[PDB]
This record gives sequence, C-alpha cells and structure tokens, in this order.
Amino acid sequence: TSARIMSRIIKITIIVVLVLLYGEHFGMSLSGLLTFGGIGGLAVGMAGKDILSNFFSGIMLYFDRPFSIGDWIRSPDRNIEGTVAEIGWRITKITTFDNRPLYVPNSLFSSISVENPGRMTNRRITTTIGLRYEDAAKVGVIVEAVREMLKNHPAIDQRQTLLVYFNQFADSSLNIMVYCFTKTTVWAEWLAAQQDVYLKIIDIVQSHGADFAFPSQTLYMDN
Amino acid sequence: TSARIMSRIIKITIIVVLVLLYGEHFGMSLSGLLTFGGIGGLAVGMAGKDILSNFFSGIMLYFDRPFSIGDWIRSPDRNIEGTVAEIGWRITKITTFDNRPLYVPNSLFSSISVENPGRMTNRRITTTIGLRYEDAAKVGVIVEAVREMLKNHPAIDQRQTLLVYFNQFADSSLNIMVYCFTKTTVWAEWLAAQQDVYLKIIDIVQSHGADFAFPSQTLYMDN
Amino acid sequence: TSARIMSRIIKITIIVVLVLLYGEHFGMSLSGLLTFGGIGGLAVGMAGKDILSNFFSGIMLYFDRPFSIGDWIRSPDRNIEGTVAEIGWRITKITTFDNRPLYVPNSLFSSISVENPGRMTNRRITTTIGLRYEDAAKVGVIVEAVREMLKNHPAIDQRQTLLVYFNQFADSSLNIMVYCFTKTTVWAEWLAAQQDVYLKIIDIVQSHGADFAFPSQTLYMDN
Amino acid sequence: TSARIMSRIIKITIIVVLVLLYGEHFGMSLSGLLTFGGIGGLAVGMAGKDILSNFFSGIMLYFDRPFSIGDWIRSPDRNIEGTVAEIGWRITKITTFDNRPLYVPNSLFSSISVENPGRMTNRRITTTIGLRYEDAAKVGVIVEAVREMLKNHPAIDQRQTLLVYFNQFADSSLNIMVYCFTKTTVWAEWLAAQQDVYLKIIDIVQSHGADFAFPSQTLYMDN
Amino acid sequence: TSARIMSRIIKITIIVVLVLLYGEHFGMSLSGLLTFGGIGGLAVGMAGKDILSNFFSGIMLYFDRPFSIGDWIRSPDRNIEGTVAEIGWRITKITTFDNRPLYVPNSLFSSISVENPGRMTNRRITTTIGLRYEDAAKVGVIVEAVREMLKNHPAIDQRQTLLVYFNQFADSSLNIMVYCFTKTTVWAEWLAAQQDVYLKIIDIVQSHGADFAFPSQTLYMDN
Amino acid sequence: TSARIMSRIIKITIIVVLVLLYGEHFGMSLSGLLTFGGIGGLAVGMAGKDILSNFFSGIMLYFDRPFSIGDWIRSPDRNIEGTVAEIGWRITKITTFDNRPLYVPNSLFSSISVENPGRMTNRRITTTIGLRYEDAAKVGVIVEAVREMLKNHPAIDQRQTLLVYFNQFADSSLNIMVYCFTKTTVWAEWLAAQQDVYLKIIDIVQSHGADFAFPSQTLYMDN
Amino acid sequence: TSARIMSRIIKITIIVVLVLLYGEHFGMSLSGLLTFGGIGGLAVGMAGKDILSNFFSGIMLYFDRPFSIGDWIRSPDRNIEGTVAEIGWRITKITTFDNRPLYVPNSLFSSISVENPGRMTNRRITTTIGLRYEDAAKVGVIVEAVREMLKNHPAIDQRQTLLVYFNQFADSSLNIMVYCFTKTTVWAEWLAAQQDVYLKIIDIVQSHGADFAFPSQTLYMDN
Repeated sequence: TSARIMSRIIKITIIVVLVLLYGEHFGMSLSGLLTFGGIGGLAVGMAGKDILSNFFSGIMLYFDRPFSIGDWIRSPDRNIEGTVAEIGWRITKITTFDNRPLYVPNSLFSSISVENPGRMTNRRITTTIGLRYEDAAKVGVIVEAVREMLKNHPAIDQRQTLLVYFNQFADSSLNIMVYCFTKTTVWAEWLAAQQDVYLKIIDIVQSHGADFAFPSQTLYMDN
Repeated sequence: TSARIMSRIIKITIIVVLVLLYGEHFGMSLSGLLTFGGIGGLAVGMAGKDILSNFFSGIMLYFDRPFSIGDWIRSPDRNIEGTVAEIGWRITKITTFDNRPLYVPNSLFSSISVENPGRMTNRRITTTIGLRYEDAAKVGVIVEAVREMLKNHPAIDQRQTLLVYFNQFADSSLNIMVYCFTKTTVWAEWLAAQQDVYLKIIDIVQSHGADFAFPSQTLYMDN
Repeated sequence: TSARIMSRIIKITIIVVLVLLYGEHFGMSLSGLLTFGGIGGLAVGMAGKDILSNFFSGIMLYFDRPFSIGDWIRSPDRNIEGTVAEIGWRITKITTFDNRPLYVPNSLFSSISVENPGRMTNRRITTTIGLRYEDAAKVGVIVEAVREMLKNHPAIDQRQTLLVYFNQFADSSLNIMVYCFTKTTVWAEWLAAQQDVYLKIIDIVQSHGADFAFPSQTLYMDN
Repeated sequence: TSARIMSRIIKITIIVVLVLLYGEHFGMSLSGLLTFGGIGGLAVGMAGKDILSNFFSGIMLYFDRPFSIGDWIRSPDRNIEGTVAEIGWRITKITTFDNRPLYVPNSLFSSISVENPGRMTNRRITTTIGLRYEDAAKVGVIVEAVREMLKNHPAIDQRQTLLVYFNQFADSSLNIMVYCFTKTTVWAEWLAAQQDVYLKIIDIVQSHGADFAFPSQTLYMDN
Repeated sequence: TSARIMSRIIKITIIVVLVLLYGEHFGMSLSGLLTFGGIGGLAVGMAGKDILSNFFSGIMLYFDRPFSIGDWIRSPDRNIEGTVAEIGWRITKITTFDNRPLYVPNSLFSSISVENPGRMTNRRITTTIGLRYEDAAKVGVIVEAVREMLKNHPAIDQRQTLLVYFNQFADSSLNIMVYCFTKTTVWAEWLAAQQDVYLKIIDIVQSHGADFAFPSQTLYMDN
Repeated sequence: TSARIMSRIIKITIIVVLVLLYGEHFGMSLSGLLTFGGIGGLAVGMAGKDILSNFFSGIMLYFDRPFSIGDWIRSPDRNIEGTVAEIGWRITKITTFDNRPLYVPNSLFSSISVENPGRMTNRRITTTIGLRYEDAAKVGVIVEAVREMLKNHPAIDQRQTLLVYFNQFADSSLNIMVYCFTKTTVWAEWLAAQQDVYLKIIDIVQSHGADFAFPSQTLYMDN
Repeated sequence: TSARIMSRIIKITIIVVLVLLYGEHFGMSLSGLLTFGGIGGLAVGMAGKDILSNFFSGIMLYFDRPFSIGDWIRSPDRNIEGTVAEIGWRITKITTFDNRPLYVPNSLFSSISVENPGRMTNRRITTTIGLRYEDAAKVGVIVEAVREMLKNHPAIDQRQTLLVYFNQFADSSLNIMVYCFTKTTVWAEWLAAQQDVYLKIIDIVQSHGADFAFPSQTLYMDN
C-alpha cells in the first residue's frame, strides 16, 4: 500500500548516494560538501538517541541475558513486571500478571536494576504482630513460643536466616518482627505455608491472653 | 494567505543554494565557508531534538506497530489511555474513554513502556475481604468455602491462576486475597461476572457470621 | 529610545561581516579563522536551545494545527488549560477559564500530549454511589432500577457505552460505578443533565431504604 | 580595588590575541593551532549554558514583552509571583506581594508558561457549598434561589459564564458548584463583592433549613 | 607535602607543551595530531561542566551582585537561606540562621530565583481567623471592628495594602483573611507588632461572642 | 543458531574495513570520506552513553573496590540493597535479602553514594519513648534511671557515644531520645540486645508510674 | 590473577600507539585517519562523564577544602551526613553517625550545597509551645516569664539572637516561638542545656494554669 511512503524511503537513501557521486564528479566546489555533509551526522545525532540506540543495546543483551524467557522480572525503578515473553531488538514482549503484553523498549534494560525473582532461592515471609501495652509483661514468653514454633515447623528453612524479636517500639503497638524463609518459590505452595503460619501464630498471641492491637486513642471529656 | 510566512520559507531554502554557489564562484575566501558552514549543522542540531526526531521515530513505528488501531494503550509511565485512533508522523490521534482526542507526539512511544490491554487474554479480578479479629477462629473455613466456589463458578477460568489465602495480617483487618481471572476481556461481560462474584462472596462471609470490617479504634475514657 | 541597545544589535551583526571580509583579504593567517570560527557555532549552539527552537517548532505547528483557535486544550502533562487565543511564533496566547492570558512558548507543544476537549463527541458522567453494608442484600435490585433508568432517560446516549455495576468492594462502602455519556459537550446543558441524573438516582437509593454511606468506624470502650 | 581580579580579565583576553598573532607569525607549526584552538570553543561551550544564554534570551524578550512592568506575573510552573519591577539582561527585578525583590534570571522566561493576571478581564469567583444528606430533598429549590440571585446581583457579570449546579456527589457532602465572574479585577473591589455574595448565599442555605455540612462519621458501639 | 600529587600536576601540563613542540619539530606524521588533539578538548568538555563553569559564572556575579554581603537570601527553589557571608569564585560562604556556614557553589546562582528579603521594604503579616458557623450572622460586624482597628493602629502602614474579608468558605470554618504590612523589616520589632495585633484581634472575636473554631465532626450513634 | 544474527555482526564490522580500503584505493573523491566518516563517530556517540560506558566504569571499579563481595551495600539514592554477589563488566550480581538476584549495571556505581553497612563498626540503636504530660514532673528522674542503666549494661559500648535526653517536645507526647551503640554488627546478636534493652527500659517507665503514651485528643460536647 | 584482564589493558593502550605509527608510516591513505580518529574522542566523550570528571573535580577540591577531615557535613540536597573520614580522588570516605562508611564520589561535591555544622558557632534551640484557647487571656504574662528566664539563664547566649513571641495562630493551638542559641556546639552539653530549658519552661506554663495543648475536636450528637 501507500505510494508516498514507499517512495520517500528511496528518496532519503538515493540522495546520500547522489551527494557522494556529485562531489566525486563535480561539486565545485569541494568546500561546500563537508559542511552540508556535517548536518547529516549532527541531525541524525540529535534525532538519534534511543531510537537508534535500541539496536546496539539490544545486541549487548544478546551477548548475555540476565533474564531468560522463563522468568518474571520486577524492577524497583521502572514499573514493569511479570514473565518475560519474547526478546526482540526494537522491543521485548512481556506478559504481566494481568496477562496484558507490555512491549518494553530494549534500551531501558541498559539502565535500571533488573532483579528477577524467577531465579529465587526462597520466599521471605515477613510479618508484624503488635500487642497492646496491656500485654507488655508477657512479651518475653509469647515471643519465645513463636520463636520455638518456626524452628519445628516443616515448611520454613531452619538453616536459613530466622529472626524474631521485640524490635520496634512503634506507635500504639509493640510490633514484633517475624522474619523467616520458605522452601518453594512457587506461588501456591508458599502462600499455603504462609496461611498455615499466620493461623498458628495468631493462636499463640490469642493463647496467652495477649491481644492483637489496633490504632487506639485517649478521648478526654468535660464533666 | 500571509505574505511574510510564504516568503520566509523561500528565504531559508534560497540561501542554502546561495552559499553553495558563492563558494563555487568566489567565497574568498574558501576559509570562511566551513565555519559559517558549521553553525547551520550545530544550530539545527540543538534546535532539532524531538521536533526533528518525530519523523524518524515515527518511521520506526511504521516498520512494526506494537499497537494497531483497534486497541487501547495504557502506559504506566506517561498519562495516555484509550483506543488508538489514527497514526501519523508528527502525531498520533488517540481517543480517550472520555472521547477527547489526545494528539500524542510520536517520539514518546520510543521511550515509555506501552502495554496494551486491548490484546488481553483475560481480566484479573483482584479484591480484598477483611474480617474482624472477632471472626478470627473461623478464618480457615470461610476461606475454604470461598476457595471452593470459584472453582465451580462458570465465569472464572479454573485452569488459570487461582489463589485465595489469608495473606496479609494488616491493620485493623485480616485481609484475604481473592485473585482469579475472567474469560472475556470485554467490558460489560467481565464486570457482570465481577458483580456476580462479589454478591456470592459477600454472602459467604455473612453466612458464617464473620462480619465485614471497617477501620476501628479503641477509645479510652476518664471515670 | 536607548542608544546602547540599538547600537549593540549593529555591533553583533557587523562583526560577522568583518570576520568574513578579513579572512577574504588578509587573516594571516588563515589558520586562526576556523578556530575562532567554531566558537560562534558552538556558543550559539549551547546558548541556543529553546530560545532558537521556538521558531522551527512553531513552523511545524504552522504546517498543521491539532488545536485551532476555537477550542480549549487541557494537557495532562504541563499545566495549561482553557481556550486557545491566538497563535504566534515566539508564543501562543491562551485564555484560561479565569480569563487570564497565559503566553505559552511554542516549543512545549512539541513534547506534551495535547488533548483538546473542545473537539469532544460527548461528556462522560462518572460517579460513585456507595451503600452501607446494611443495604447489602438489596444491592442487586437497587442497581437494576438505576440500570433501567439511564436507558430510558432522554439525555444520555443509550447507544454509547453504558455500564453500571457493583464493581469495587472498597473501604467502608460498597461503591457502584455509574458510567454513561451525555449528548451535548456544551457546559450548561451537560451539567443540567448531570443534576437531573443525580437527583433521580439519589431518590432511588433513598426509595428502597438503602442509605447513602459515609466513612464509619467501630469505637471500643472499657466498662 | 583588587589587582589580581582586574589583571586576570586582561589576561584571558590578551592571550586570545597572542595565539592569533603567533599562528600568523610563526606557530611552527600551523597544525597545533586548530587543536588548542578547539578547546576554547568547546570549553566555553560546556561552561556557557545559561550564563551565556541569558543575554540572547533577554534580547528576545526585548523584541516583544508579554509582561510589561505594570503587571503581576504568576507562573504555574516556577514559583515566581508579584508585580514586574524592572527589566535587565542578566536579571529581572520583580517585587513580590511580600515586597521582597526577587531577581529572576531572564533565561527562565524562555521556558515556563507565564500567565499574567495583571491583564485580566475578570475575576472568577469559585466556591463550593455542601449540604447534609438531610437537606437532600430540598436541593432543587435551594439551588434555584441561589441561581436566581446571581443574575440579579449588580456585581457579577450576567453576560459572562454563570453556572450553578449539583455537580459533585462527593464524600459526606453534596457539593454545589458556584461559578461566576466579577467586574473589577482590582483587589479590594472584587473581594468586597465576594464577601457580599457569600453573606447572601450563606443566608439562603440557612433560610430553607438546609444546613451547611462538615466531615461526619458513623460511630459504632458495644452494648 | 606529597610528591606524587605535586608531580602529577607538572606532568598533565608539560605534555600539552610536548605535543605542541613535537608536532612543530617532527610528528611524522602531522595527521595523528588533530585526532589525539581532539580528545583533549572533548574529554575536558564532558569532564568540565560546573567544575569549570563556576569561575565564569562567578565572574558574571562579579560584574554585578544582586546580593551584597549584608543580606539574607532565601531561594524558593534550592534550599539555601541566611545571611551572605563572603563571596569567592569556587564557592560562596553563607551563614544560616543556625550559624552553620554552608559553602554554596557559585554556578547555582546562575539558575535559581534568588529573592533577598534583606532588601525588604516591609513585612506582610498574614493570618487567618475562622469562626464557627454559630458565629455566622455576626460575621459582618466582627470583620468591621477588625477592619477598623488596623487602620488606627500605629504599627501597620495604613497607606500600604490592607485587606480584610470573608474570603474563603473553607472546611469546618469561616476563614477570614487578615492581610497587612508592618513598618520595620527588623525581626524583633515586627514580631512584637504581630503579637500586639493577634492579642487585640483575638479579643475582638472573643468580645462579640463569636468563638474561635477547631476541626469538628458529627458523630452518629445507635439507640 | 540464527543465520541473520550471526551474519549481521560480520556485516557491521566488514564495512568499517571496506570504507577504510576504499578511501585508500579510490574514494573519489577523498572529500566525501571525512563527512560519512563523521556520522559514525557522532551516531556511536549519541547511541553510546551508558551502553558503552559500562566497561570503562567497570574497569575503574576494578582498580579499587569500595565494596568487596562479602558485604551488603545499601544506597540512600538508588534502591539496591543486600549482599554483593559477583562482579562483572556489563553487570554486577547482587543478592537481596529476599534472595532475588538483582543485576546492577555497573555505571550506576559511578554516581550514587554507596555506603556499605557490611563494614560497620557498630549498630546504633535509636528509639523514642514518649510520656504523657501527666508524667511530666517525674521526667527528670525516669530519664536518669534510664541514663544509668545503659552505662551498666554489658551489651552497649559505654565508651562510644551515649546520649539520653528530653530532646523533643513534640505533639501529644514528651519524646525522649535513647541513642546508643551495640557491639556486634551481626544481626541476631544485636537484635537480641535490642530486645533486652526495650524490655528493661519499658519496665522503668512502668516502674515510676509514668505511662507510655499514644496519640490523644480533646473531645468537646453539647449539654 | 586474571590473564584476560591484565591483557586487555595492554591492548586498548597499544593500539593507540599502532594507529599513531601506521598513519606516520603508511595509512594510505591519510584520509581515513582523522575519521576513525574522531570516534575515539567522541566515544570517550560520551562514555566519559563523571567517571572521568571525578579526578579533575577532586583536584579542585585539593586546591581548597571547605570540609577538613575533622567535621561532619550535612547536605540539604543529597543525603550524606556524618564526619568526613578520608579524602581520595575517585572517592571520599565518610563515617556516618551509624558508623557505616559511605564512599562518596567526589564529583558530587561540585554541585550540592555542603554546609558543615562541624564549623558551627552555636546551636539554635527552636521549640514550640502551644496553649489552649482557654489560656488565651494569660498569654501576655506567660510569654513574659519565659521571655525573662532565657536572659537570666547561664547556658544561652544573651548577646545572640533571642526571640520569643506569640507568632503563629495555628490550628487548635496558640503556638509560641522559642528561639535561642546555646554556647557549646558539642552534643551532650547542648542537649543537656535543652533538657534544662524545657524542664524550666514546662513548669512555667504549668505554673500559671495555662495548660499544654493537643489536637482537639468538637463532637456533635443527636438527642
């Protein structure tokens, strides 16, 4: 389709060949060549940017790929997520978890940090608890029961980092940092462990009479 | 219309021809040519930017189009949304859902991620529930009834990813992550499924006596 | 007025002519020409930017105008709004709705998305409702009465997109997405329809005993 | 004052003249000229920026001034406000409403939108009302009384845009958009009209028993 | 101290002289000169930036100083405040009100707006009042008593701008814009006037029974 | 695999060799060489940026490494954290605490501040207390008991900085700045000390009857 | 260690020497030299930036150091704080108050404001009080008692700036600006004075029956 389009590509090529042959035949004068000549390199230079660089930068990715099709590639910087679909020079298909294919320009991968959880070894499960000041005396023991359970639980990696401590003193709460790592990377398996853990842990704070806490205030009144 | 306008286009062309002929005839001296000559390439170089690059970058889009007229093209980066209308070198018409035609310069597509949900396979329906701590013991069973229903429902894709779990422990709530995918991409059909699902799910939490929850506080008072 | 001003314009012109004639007469030595010569093109190059580019970029706008005097031109990016007044190379007058004339430099139009609602086909009326959880069982029917009315109403375009659904589950509410399009673009006519619609709709939620909702909380107290 | 200062300006000038004369006399060799020569144009080129461009860009302002001494020049972009004081090439004095003279570099005017309300035709008076849901049935009539008054009032321009409508449905309120334009631009006159209008309008909502509204909540309690 | 340091400065100078003399003596071949030669100008060009520009830009400041030692120089843009201490080419000492000397690079003054309140003519005293809706009928008179007092007060400049009006309708309040200018620039004198004014004004709202207002709400409850 | 790929690398190399040999054989004319010639250096120049610079900048890191494999490298600027994994020219592997390997481009290390807590000497434990105004008279003594304990405690470094003071007056509280340093850098050991300290400190405020505080308000009511 | 590494540094040096000797021997043709030649200067030019500039900019710091080892150097701009450790060309060690050594690239010091409180003359102690509207009549006297004490106190510098005034009218409070300067810069001494001052001041507001204030509201209720 489209005459003018197909035409004008021949055109911007042919005249690079014409200037070349004209300064080799006549071009009297030689002087004006170099000059005209420079606007091509400079204008292509400031019209170039990413639109040209995508190909080099894509090739650099071709020498080695930090991400490899079968992985999802969160980036803290730019907002791109979900599994890497297919790799191409001008673009890079990438399915998101909403199954919409975002076409990422390749030059972006040149700059941003590009962690891929797809190559995970583990899933960190991080939580927080938070027990009323009323529960304050019993903090030492409740923490310990929770500390003990995680070791004995099958799902979590005992060898891996496993800290539970009074930690923060924050706000209206007494937040307690659960921090431990699950085995399986895979989504349903880890989530299921997490549910099992919160169900167990939730009971323990219930079990000793320490009560879970919500933001709370101190109203003052007149008579 | 307009003499000065029509005039001044002849002008910036004719003098490119005059410099060319002058350095071929006289121009004595040759030396001053190259020099004058360079301000053209440099000034066009720093007056060029996007205003020149739009055409190259549009052509690059002409070699392949990630978006293809019949689609809407959300971009997480820049704020442009709604169906792609017509494609042009200096611009790109694009109807928004408010039916206002935003004329996007083409150079922008060179940089930003440009997912198009128009080429969706599915609609993810993501929700959250959130049940009082009062409902805490019954969490395991309510979750399961909800877990069971989604599988049996006709609208959702059972084969596709389908997670429901206790997940977060957040705030004054016990948020539960519904996450499943509908069949039809199309707007009224999916929304109707969503309404059917929330109506069903809303009943289940009602049905077991677990109560939906709102932000809550702990007032303290004097006598 | 002003000698020094009028003087110094002659000056920065005349010496471009003097350098030209001096290197054609003497300038011995030729060597130092090219060199001096380059600081002009480079300094004009890095003192140029927008201050020079406004004219090219304005001309590009002269070849075709996405906005055409009789229209108002919101831009999601830069903060400029209101009807386009008059178009000029260094600037572009533009009345705002507060009737203050903002003089927009033309180079800006080169980059930002420039939707103009002035070329609207419709006005989307988007609302939200939000009914207490108390109203929860009756959600299916209230929605339907509202769904029915919009079709029958004369003001809205029935052919055009028209969705009403339970949609969100958010917060302390049960928000319901009204979404439909009015005929007339023009400001008083559409607003009047909107008032008629909200007055009608407001009654319906009132009519079935479902109550409109406001942020709500759950106070807890001591004895 | 200051020998070293006065000295070193002669110095960076004289040696531009020495290099010029040296390559015209000896400079054996010619080759090294051009080279040394280029660091001047390039270093002045990347040490130049705004510090050089202020003068060109100021001159461009001298060809035409969108702002003209007797006016105040808000800019949505950069934070500069208040009456324009005096215009100068390196700077531009500008009194602010706190009577502190901010010296704006001229290059800034090259980029930012520079509306000047000083050349206003009118003052838009925009308000909002907001009536309890309790007042909901009477909304149609209260609006009309308010609608009627503005037309009859002497201060507002009846010919000019004049919309009052139920508009928003927002939050805990029923906000009503007053929007009309005063005659006089000048500060005390318009403000006085505004006071007269709010005093009149405030009564009307009072007059029909509709009550003005404040953020409100729905406390829930135990026994 | 330090041989290697003192040594390596001689070094990067001497070899600029060696290349110059070598291409004037031998350098067979001339061709490679210009080339090597260019990396110096370009690398100094992209290693230059501010680190070189500070001196030019400082000199520009030396031709005229908008700020003059004995003044404090708030900038809306960059965060620098407090009295200007001493002026130097690479830097500019500047005491802050916390008496910590921040060394500002001079190039910054090239770009940012640099108002100096030190050259003030006045101090604007801006306040806000805000009277319960309960006080609403009496707004006209309370405002007037306040309006009258400011004129009669010795401290404020009566000739200078002096507006008091109902202004805003905002929130839970009825905010009233006091706006007037004090005589003395100097810190203790103006503050003392401000205290005298607020003490006087505070009484007037007290005096008519209008009550000052705080954010307020509308609790709703069950039985 | 892939013919076109393997092919096109030969191609962009071979023609650099062809242009070189062609201008050495024919190339008639010499003039057009330099010109064509420049577009290569300029286009590689504006397609280069980081994609080329990563290697130089990586080498600079190779001369000396502020971070050394066995350390974690928080950066206040860019969001990268966790232990440094392996170092490579195009990238730098880096495990995060979630065990996901983020591949950092090396050029980034050139700009951002890169503190590594891995080379810590200590752990600062910073807290805050905050005692009701009710506790106000006893502030001097409670502070002292807390001041005394930290000195006597084995875990904290007494020699190191150790301030405890009334400090802030903020909000509804009387915040007290605990600030002291633990011995062991290592994660479980320090956290355990922190738990021991907060448990001890929590008792002291309890012990004197001063009560810990939460945000509090002053309700006002009608009859 | 590492053959390939050690090898490839020889390599990128040796071929700069080979091109030089080749165009001096053959290089037939001379023409292609200059051209190839330029890609080196340009690519080093756009791969250079900070990675090259760190050394120049470090040297500039070597000519004079605004910060001098024994000082801590807060910067309002970039987030770097704490005592300056050691100074080096590629970097600058700097201990933070958490005793983690952040390695700052030197080029940063070229741009940002770099106040160093280490060279303080004083410590400003700034506070705020805030007394219920209930305390309003007594504001004049309480302020004066506080005004008097600071003069008589030994710790504060009476000669130095010393303002106390009703100042703000803000919010639910009547905030009073204490502002005075302590003698000793050093951390424990000044903090101790601050504690002594707040303890004294706290009593005075207590002493006259004015009560310290917290955010407060006005609940409204039904029957």
